[PDB]
Amino acid sequence: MKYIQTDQILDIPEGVTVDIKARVVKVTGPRGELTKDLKHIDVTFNKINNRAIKITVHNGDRKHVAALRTVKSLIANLITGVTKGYKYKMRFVYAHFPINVNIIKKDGQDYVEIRNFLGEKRVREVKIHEGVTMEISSTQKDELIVSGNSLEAVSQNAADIQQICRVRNKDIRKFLDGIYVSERGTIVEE
Amino acid sequence: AESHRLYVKGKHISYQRSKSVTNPNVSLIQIEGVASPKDAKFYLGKRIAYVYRAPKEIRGSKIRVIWGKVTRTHGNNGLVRANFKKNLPPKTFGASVRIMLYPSNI
Amino acid sequence: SHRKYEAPRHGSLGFLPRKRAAKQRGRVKSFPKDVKSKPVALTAFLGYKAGMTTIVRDLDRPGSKMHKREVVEAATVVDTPPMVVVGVVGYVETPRGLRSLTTVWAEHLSEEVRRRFYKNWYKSKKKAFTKYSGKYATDAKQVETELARIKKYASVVRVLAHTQIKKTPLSQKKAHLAEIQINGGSVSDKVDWAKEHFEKEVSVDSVFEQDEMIDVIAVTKGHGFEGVTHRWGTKKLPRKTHRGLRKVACIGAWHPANVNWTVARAGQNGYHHRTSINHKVYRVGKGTDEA
Amino acid sequence: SRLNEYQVIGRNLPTESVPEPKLFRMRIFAPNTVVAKSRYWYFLQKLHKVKKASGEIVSVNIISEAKPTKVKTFGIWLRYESRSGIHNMYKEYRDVTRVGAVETMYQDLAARHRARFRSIHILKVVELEKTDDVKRQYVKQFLTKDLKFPLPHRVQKSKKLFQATAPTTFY
Amino acid sequence: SSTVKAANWRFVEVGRVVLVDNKELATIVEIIDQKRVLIDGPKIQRQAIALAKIVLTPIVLPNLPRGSRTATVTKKWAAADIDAKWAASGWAKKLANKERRSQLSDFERFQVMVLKKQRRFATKKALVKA
Amino acid sequence: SSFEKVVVIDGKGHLLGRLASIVSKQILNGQKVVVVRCEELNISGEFFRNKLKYHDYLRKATRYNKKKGPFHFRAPSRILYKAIRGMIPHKTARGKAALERLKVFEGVPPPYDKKKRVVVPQALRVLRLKPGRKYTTVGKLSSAVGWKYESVVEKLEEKRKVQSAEYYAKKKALTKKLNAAKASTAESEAAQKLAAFGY
RNA sequence: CGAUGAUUUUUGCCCUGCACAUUUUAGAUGGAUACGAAUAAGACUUUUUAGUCGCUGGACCAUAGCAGGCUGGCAACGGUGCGCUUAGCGGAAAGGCUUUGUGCGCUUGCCGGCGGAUAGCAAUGUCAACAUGCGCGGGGAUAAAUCCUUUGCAUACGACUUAG
RNA sequence: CAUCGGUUUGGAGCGGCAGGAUAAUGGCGGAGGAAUGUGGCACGGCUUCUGCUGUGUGUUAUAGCCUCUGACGAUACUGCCA
Repeated sequence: MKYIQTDQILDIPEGVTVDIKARVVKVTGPRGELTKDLKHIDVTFNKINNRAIKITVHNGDRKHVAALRTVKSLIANLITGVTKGYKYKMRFVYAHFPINVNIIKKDGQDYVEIRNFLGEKRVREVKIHEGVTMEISSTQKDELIVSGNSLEAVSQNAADIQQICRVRNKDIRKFLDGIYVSERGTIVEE
Repeated sequence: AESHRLYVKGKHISYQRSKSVTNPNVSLIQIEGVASPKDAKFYLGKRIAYVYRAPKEIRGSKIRVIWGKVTRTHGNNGLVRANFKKNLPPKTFGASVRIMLYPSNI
Repeated sequence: SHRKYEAPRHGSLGFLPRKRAAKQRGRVKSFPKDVKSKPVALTAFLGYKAGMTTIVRDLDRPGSKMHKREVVEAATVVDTPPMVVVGVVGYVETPRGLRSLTTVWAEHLSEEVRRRFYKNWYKSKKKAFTKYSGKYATDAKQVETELARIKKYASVVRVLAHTQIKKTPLSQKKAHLAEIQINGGSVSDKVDWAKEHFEKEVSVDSVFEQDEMIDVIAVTKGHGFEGVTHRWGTKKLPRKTHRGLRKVACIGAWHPANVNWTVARAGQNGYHHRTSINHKVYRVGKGTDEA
Repeated sequence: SRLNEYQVIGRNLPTESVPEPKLFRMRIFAPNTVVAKSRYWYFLQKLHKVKKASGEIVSVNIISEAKPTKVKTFGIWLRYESRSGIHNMYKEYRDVTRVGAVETMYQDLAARHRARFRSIHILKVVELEKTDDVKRQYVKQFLTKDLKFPLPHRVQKSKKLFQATAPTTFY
Repeated sequence: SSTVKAANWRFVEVGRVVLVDNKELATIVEIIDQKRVLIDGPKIQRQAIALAKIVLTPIVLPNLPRGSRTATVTKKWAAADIDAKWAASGWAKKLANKERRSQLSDFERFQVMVLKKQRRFATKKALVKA
Repeated sequence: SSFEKVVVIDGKGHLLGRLASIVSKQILNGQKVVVVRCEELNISGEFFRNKLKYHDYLRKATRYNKKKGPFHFRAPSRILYKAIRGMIPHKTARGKAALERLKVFEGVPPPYDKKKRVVVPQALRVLRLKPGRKYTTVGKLSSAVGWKYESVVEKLEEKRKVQSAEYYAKKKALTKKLNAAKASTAESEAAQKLAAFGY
């Protein structure tokens, strides 16, 4: 229908300085700095004030308009990742064989190593993204904590861990063993 | 000094033609710097010379000329139709001609 | 209509055309990838196939029935007198591939490598490399200029080395001269190594260790013109076939109205360039050893 | 097409029984008076027992726009034929002239419904005086207070084939 | 602070000064669609045009009500002195310069070359010593 | 419009087929054309779609002898050359001569690295495509279908760009001195008259 | 497509400064006039707010002189051509881009004096780069390949690997 | 090269006349009305009230708009010019 104009308002908390230039967003906060390129989207930014930014699409069709609130959400995720952090708690689900999870370091690179999954001799190694911290919690048994500023990296490492522990040639309704993301939240609890 | 040109550069583009049949008696000329039929109408009636070199000498000269004249415009992009005394040979497609400034009407 | 019964095709399409090698010396198509961290060392050597022999060896392979049991194995001997470094070539990366930029020769070349440049040596004035040798006139600054050019611009450095064929029982007097890529170090290090080795011998002991896996580049045994039955291993026709039986009965369908390239035809057999990989070096023997 | 709005008035041919037949008027959007008089008979024969042979054209007049330089919103009622059946729609257009909005309509239904000129009957063309008369959002969005919008990504038409400078799209 | 780089677009709004035919000045009095506007001016006929046939200039006529008739536009145009503002821009100067060059004859083109020679002599002399 | 002796076209940002059609009409008319940076050309449509199109192109080969068939060149310059040759009567002597008038390169090799590069507005992707549309860079497609020299070309291009930036810094320094000298010699009798003439 | 070796003791060959004469042209007739990147962006000034620039190369450079002659002066110590000459950079196909000093010119930056006719009222009215040959001049070098015999790592014959 | 005759293609062609709703518009004048309501007024959020701004009110005020109309005056378009 080519809507004449569509707008969103990003809210910037007190300790954060969002910096936009040629659709390269840089968000700085107490927890560090994040950056994102949005060069594949035709959007324009206006600084309403120090706490509010306007995001606009002019004469955009249905899909072009749809690509606007996703931009807002991505920049908001960057904002909340440098002020509160991102924390994913994963459980170890197994029926018979305990899952042995180690945080090892080979070739100067950290890895998450899964052993004895479903009794398999194969060892599963998961590369850890930069800016992401893996931890075996003390507070609860059979736990994994994935922490980091960037939601995308944290969630993608959690997804890689979940997908590498999939069961083959079995009834997955019956063989429910695996590592599953149980809680998605922030480092600073609210 | 460094420039002595009194003519406008042109190029022999094609014969008048349909998709499959060509008419050698009419040549299409691209005049340099012309892009519209209004501009090309300045050159109607002006004389065109195709100047080429030949093996044998005639009166001590190896340069021969075929004379023509601009008759009408062609299309919308400033080409003109030229009528030469002897048809320009097909090997001159892309060769350069000289659009002389006479008969002047300025 | 389809074949009544399925069968694999005879021969490989990955070794066409089955023509004679352009040169009797096998050429190294690809060299090991260069690692700057490694020390500067050669990557290839030239020898002569002496012949085959038999060894006895205790097999060390846990889980095999022959584990810790003697095995009789065929082996091949390669006579490898040391090679002489005579030149250095620099190669520059271009959008059209590697391009040789500069070749620098040694001041002195042995006669057996100078014969390489002559089809009729006995009738020559033997003028090869005489002016080039003069180019070493008490300062060799042209040589240094070329070496500096190689250091500055080249990305691949190869060394021109020849065999000392006079040390072998062959009656041939022409040496074999080949380019051997130098790996390890920077280009400056490679050029320094090549210059410091001009007119020097390099032995196999400094190129190959024992128990290594190496590749062999060679031109196979020639057999001349050969029919399809032996060239491609096709089935012989029945005994009662008119006009002979060492043929392929159908060389194609009606359409395409042409003979396909994949149909077996008679032609030249053997004398092909072949690369064979994963040959274990059982021994590196020394000519000075009497045992 | 490029159209005009015509008044066409006609009547049955007078008879000794019926010596003063009723006069009928239609507003016709046609490119010329030859089509305008043809379209008139097309719609009378769909509504009354009359033919060109048994009827008469009384008057044909061009109706010029009352206020050609005033921006209006027109509501148009349509009856068009698809490949399958016959449908009614109501569409709205913003334009300064009543004729041009019809011209937009013909381009619009050709683009969105593959409806040719022969397939369309215009039931009514109405000026929307009030803002609450506007039903379609694709014209309601241009009636807002203090409407501004840029034209990003301007493309400049070049006369020459080769430009020595890098292109720009500012505006 | 935030420091968001904002675009410097020219807007399609009531009061924009526009070039029509690269010869005349007009102003937008009302917006019809995404593509069409209504333009009016002292030396142009009040008409509906497409935005692709005009060029928006960096000048805005302030406080021009939507749909203003010709008399109102003329009065406010005189009040804001749009012609003087337009003729002061580098754009209008470059235009008028283009026509002025277009009017030259062969004689004063020769004079232009001669004066260019003199100025180049002076400029080179000044450039070598500073 | 002017008849240039050689036209050097910087192929960056240009749509493949539109540039090809314009260049074909140019070289058929007797104009010498050199297209550089053919690895920076663009094709409308996403990368995967164009890769599928190229794989469909690769499927075509002479059945009875693969050495006779179409020769699928993977280099970007050769892809542009194939597009252009499709638009030329190349089987005649006139077409052969017209093809002799064209050069295509990856990167900007000598001697064109120090010459003037121009663009064609009618074929520029940023001026032609709708802003939300997807496109392919011919270099990436070439790498995907077997071109071996993308890294070498980008290395040589970055070296050339360093050299060209140094040249531009020198040129910008020199022009600024001339502008200062021209301003000083303004407001003189020669300068004042040249203002009245539109110069 | 590249790198490298050797290139006829023959009056033959190579480099080079010419001079003249030729054959050819897919087609000179002032100048192919060098950032890169983005385009919902660039570049300036302050200030990161704001202002200005573009909205086409109808630009920029060059352009006056018997196809550009012979002379004189004024002014500045510049511009430009050629010839040597210094140094640096450039290997993607560098074969070019700058640079020092010097010599000879020319200079329309300004002002002069003398000459152009008759090619008859137009006739391309002949003026360019590449190549070749030949006459000189200065330099520089002084081979191989094939057949033949032989070999058998090859082979229908050619070809190939060898040796002489 | 000039002029002529025949055929024909154009011009950023120029002028006169006619018709139409004796164009419709516009400009001027008068009357009435309303909102995407100007000023003002009343509440407000950031502004040293820095096109400040938003929301209410209401009818030209420090903007204006719409409808009808009265006397003029043009232009468009379509034709004609022996």
